[PDB]
Amino acid sequence: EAPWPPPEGAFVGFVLSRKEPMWADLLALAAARGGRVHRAPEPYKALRDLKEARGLLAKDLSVLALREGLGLPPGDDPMLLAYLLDPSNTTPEGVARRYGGEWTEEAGERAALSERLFANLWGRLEGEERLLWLYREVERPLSAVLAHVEATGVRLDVAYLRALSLEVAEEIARLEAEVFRLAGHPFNLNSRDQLERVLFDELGLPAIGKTEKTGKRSTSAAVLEALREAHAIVEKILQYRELTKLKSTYIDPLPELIHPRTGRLHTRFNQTATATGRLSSSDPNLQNIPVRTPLGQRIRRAFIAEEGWLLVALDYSQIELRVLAHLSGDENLIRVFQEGRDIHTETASWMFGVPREAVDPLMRRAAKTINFGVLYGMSAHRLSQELAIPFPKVRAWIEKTLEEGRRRGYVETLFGRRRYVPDLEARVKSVREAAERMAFNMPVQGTAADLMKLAMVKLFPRLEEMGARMLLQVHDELVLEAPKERAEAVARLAKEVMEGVYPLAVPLEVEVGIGEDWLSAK
DNA sequence: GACCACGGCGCC
DNA sequence: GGCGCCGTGGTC
Ligand SMILES: Nc1nc(O)c([C@H]2C[C@H](O)[C@@H](COP(=O)(O)OP(=O)(O)OP(=O)(O)O)O2)cc1N(O)O
Ligand SMILES: [Mg+2]
Ligand SMILES: [Mg+2]
Repeated sequence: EAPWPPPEGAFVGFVLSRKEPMWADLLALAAARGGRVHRAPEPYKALRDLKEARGLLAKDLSVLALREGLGLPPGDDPMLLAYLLDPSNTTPEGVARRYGGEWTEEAGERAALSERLFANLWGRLEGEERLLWLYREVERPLSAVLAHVEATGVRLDVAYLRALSLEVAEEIARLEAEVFRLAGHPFNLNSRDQLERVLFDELGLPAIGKTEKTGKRSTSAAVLEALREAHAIVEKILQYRELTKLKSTYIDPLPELIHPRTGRLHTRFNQTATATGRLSSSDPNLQNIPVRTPLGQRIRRAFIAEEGWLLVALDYSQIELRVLAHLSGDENLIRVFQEGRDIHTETASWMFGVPREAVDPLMRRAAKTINFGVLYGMSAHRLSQELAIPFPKVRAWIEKTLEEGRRRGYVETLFGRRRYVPDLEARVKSVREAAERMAFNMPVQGTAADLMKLAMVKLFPRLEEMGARMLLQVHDELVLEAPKERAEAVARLAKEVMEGVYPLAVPLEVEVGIGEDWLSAK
């Protein structure tokens, strides 16, 4: 136990008042390096002395430092080491629980824990050349990028959504008071259980499905879809569900999350939260903003650009199909993208009996579910009742992947990111085949996730040069903010960085759009 | 108050 | 296939 400050290169531990770094109060700050722990008398002032956030959850402390106008980049983070060893290492509780430590709530102990866990995990990673490359060239630099992204935030049209809330509210009351009419009485329409009784016991409607854990009669949209004119109350419920979902999740909560000092909405990009290597967004999740329905697009317009700036949206086209062509090597699927063909449009045109010309974007979005559904083990049964109906060596790669997965316990992406799928030899078929679907999907979704992470690493410092910002990542999409006078060049540059991030056997192409709001930018 | 399981559902 | 957040119903 030594006096503050710590020497250069120590591991940091910190305690927040809450999980969100942009809203957190730094309750404590400590450091550790070689037999001693440096606890800070005043955590906020002690931030100015660190050159780097090195330790567990490094990005979170860096985001809080950017909130205070401090350039404190995140460095080594044992969480990132463990996540690359096994993507089920998602929390500091589990990592310490598994590699020799205990995740307490004292800054000093967290600094010493970060020191012990780094030495241990870094030891496990010796000889893992491809995972060390993913750590040095992707994940660790990415944590720095995501640090500035989270601290930047996005502009939100608050007064607009407040006005939209009143309009959506009264349209809800209409659908409700109606549902109560056909029901003959009032009840909590939000109550999943009360609805079941009204539908299947009082109205005697046929129960088409059962819930997973409690065996109750389901009221999901898919079930009600088959009842939407066996009775009229069903159609109103679906429209009621859609409205309350968007109002309670987006319209009302988001306006209340504008940050005092920045005046913008801030999310968190979790780097060790998925089994495939994707990022996740939380508090709030900005990777699930509505876009499907008209009302959803109304909400999407609330995401606007700063005055004098324009949003730039970039999105890889048919990304996982292009990745699939490279992973399998299918000459056909490879040649498909060499002719500039679009599978989502070709599938969407059989679905709706419409030529490729008049294929709207709502029926091609439906083709993605079909194409990617069919691709990853979709049963012939479920395909029937949603689109309303009664590539040779892809399979070769699937089996090669599953066989190798069974032999070594893990599948891997193009760059070597691993996911462990132990149930590939389970004796219960359903458990085995579910694991199989998880298994051969990971290399396709993870490679696409790798390319995107790697693109962000290469693009971000270029954006700093041009005075542009990186606002959001949506799996295979980037939302940037650039000054109006530079938006066009920024769009052309980012388009170029993303398409040539890591050449594949098929060209990567990116659709790009510019607009004052998120909807006009796509 | 907190946390939880569940059904349900928004997006990729 | 991969996520996170919703209200409800529930416990502590
Ligand atoms: N149901 C889905 N299932 C998936 O697995 C994806 C994965 C695979 C896909 O390539 C990737 C990015 O999604 P998207 O950008 O929306 O789809 P794509 O990149 O292939 O086609 P794009 O219109 O941009 O040319 O997420 C998406 C959907 N959407 O329903 O969406
Ligand atoms: Mg795409
Ligand atoms: Mg996309």
